[PDB]
Amino acid sequence: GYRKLGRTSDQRKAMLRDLATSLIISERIETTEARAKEVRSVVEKLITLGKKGDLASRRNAAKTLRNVEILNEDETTQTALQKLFGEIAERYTERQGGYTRILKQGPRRGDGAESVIIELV
Amino acid sequence: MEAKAVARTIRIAPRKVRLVLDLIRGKNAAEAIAILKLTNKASSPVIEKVLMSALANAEHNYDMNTDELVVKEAYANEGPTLKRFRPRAQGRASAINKRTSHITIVVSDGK
Amino acid sequence: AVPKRRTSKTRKNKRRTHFKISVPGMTECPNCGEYKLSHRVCKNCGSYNG
Amino acid sequence: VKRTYQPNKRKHSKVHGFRKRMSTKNGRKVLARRRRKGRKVLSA
RNA sequence: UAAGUUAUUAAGGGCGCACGGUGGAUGCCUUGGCACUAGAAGCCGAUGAAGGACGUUACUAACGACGAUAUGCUUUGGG
RNA sequence: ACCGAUAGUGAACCAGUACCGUGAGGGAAAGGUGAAAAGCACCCCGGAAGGGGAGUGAAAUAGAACCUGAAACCGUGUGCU
RNA sequence: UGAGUAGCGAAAGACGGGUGAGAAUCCCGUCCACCGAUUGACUAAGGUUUCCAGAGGAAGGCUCGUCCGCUCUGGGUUAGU
RNA sequence: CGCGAGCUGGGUUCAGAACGUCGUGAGACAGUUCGGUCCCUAUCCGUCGUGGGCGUAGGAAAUUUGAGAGGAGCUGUCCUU
RNA sequence: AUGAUGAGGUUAAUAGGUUCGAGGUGGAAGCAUGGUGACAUGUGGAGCUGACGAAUACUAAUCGAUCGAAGACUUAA
Repeated sequence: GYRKLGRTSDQRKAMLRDLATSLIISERIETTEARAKEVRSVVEKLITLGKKGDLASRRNAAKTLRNVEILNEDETTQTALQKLFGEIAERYTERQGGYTRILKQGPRRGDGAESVIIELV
Repeated sequence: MEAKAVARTIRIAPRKVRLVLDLIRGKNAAEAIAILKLTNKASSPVIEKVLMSALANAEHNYDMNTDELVVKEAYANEGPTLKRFRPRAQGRASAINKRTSHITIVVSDGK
Repeated sequence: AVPKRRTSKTRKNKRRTHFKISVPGMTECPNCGEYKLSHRVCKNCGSYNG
Repeated sequence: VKRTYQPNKRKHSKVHGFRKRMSTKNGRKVLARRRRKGRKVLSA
């Protein structure tokens, strides 16, 4: 991988799957600059798969994405995959890559570690 | 004249606070708020307090313009230390010094 | 190892020459007016405009 | 490691109590010599 | 132009001085002790001792006083 | 022609006490605002603590950490270098 | 002084939303991971009020803390077997 | 008899046990044999790498010369004459 | 190691994404077929693919700020 995140391989992969699911559930999250520099490249490729649409492209999405349900569909219950293949894909069906953007906030207290707001473009 | 504010017996070792104080010493006081507001260090908030108090002693109870104010003299002195213990191995014991500081800031108008 | 001889308080202050910390590298926000930290989002009021 | 003090109320009172000091000539000497010094706690 | 001479910088440090902080020496002081002198007196307890535990107050952790009559009761004197 | 708070009793102060030990036993440290609490109303900064004023006081650099306040040590500025 | 040096005591957290002067750490939630002849349930000794609620954040907590086995104020232990 | 704050602990000289032997004995060797905790976070000089300051009589970018200093330096065999 | 060194900061290919390849693996899922079943074959050198090459401003290198010279002295030309 590009940069080990101070974690181990299984632990880091779990970290990144969780961050990617949370990003496409909340559409913007505040994290650390390196975690964001990695979640960037993960969710880019997930939404590429979503834009493809085919069934194999769905089962490949379904391995690097967690199982949360979006209760707040106003009584509707989407899974994260249904979200990613309807809403996120249909939204970004025009642009050729570059689906997020990171914004530095400043030094978190307790670490001094920079905080970023990674969100969907 | 020359207004001053003091914070006596703050719970930070004084030579960690002197780091931050060596930045605002001599700056236009309109800058020093933002400088202390933007830096990583931890002694910055408890100095922002003292600075804003010494600047609120200029408008009130004297009559000065708080744009005309440079940080003439900032500094930090030692307070009373709290001597604690830390058990090392094999029955040994090592003393700890939870030190304090007195943060003094003096803002002026140059008149 | 142990120090063979205590450090004179001149040598202490010579060693502590470079222990200073640097400025934050800040700019004036063109919207907030107040100061921001370059390439960061204005804590005081609103957007980043970049 | 098992350390040397393993508390026990029954043993503590059986071997250092008041009634066990009041049973000897020397236990009585012990209590008198703690009263000469004026201790708060005589026995244990 | 060429050949020569010479500094100003002080990141810092040195000495002198001015001004501050910690710290509790010194100065003065006493509700405390030390060594004696003169005078008493030198035992208490089965009619429960010395010593304690537990309590007692309008609000009571503790100290002194007190004992279910308890932060005290009667009387004899002084004040 | 004794001590004067590291002295004098271990103990000037809730001391045979904190504390230490299974136990016998060992055992400290700790005084001082002012003549009088008059112990700082009210305003301002601050979440508070702490400050700056205004006050009390003869004195607040006498503000309960409260007589004087040394040295170590730590700082801020400058005259020569 | 050494020196802003060594150490911060085996290990998986993430994010959203709250609360708030201040949040990596406090509360909630979803996901993820760990134990599961035990990191679960009940008890003897021993500790002795640490148990609970509402407030607090000077000290303790190897950081932070709005939190706590900590500080304050109130409470809580029921037997013929 | 270079080098244990670079490494080892195999022998020799810690406590155990045994053989031969000397000693009445506790025990000892001319000896022999099985087993047997090797701690240290580098302050100064030194060394090896790397930055900052000022200087190099204006402020810069680039290319260089070389006073010096370091590196290398070994060797066989087969064919021809 | 950090600093430094280089490559860039939109008038821009510096990194990420995207579309192509390179190399690596070794024939993806679904479907149809044959087997009663484990399976096999075709669709099809397919599908996936971290670090390598190329193109593409989609995202982020925004806006700003600081430091930095005015050339001493003689003597000869």
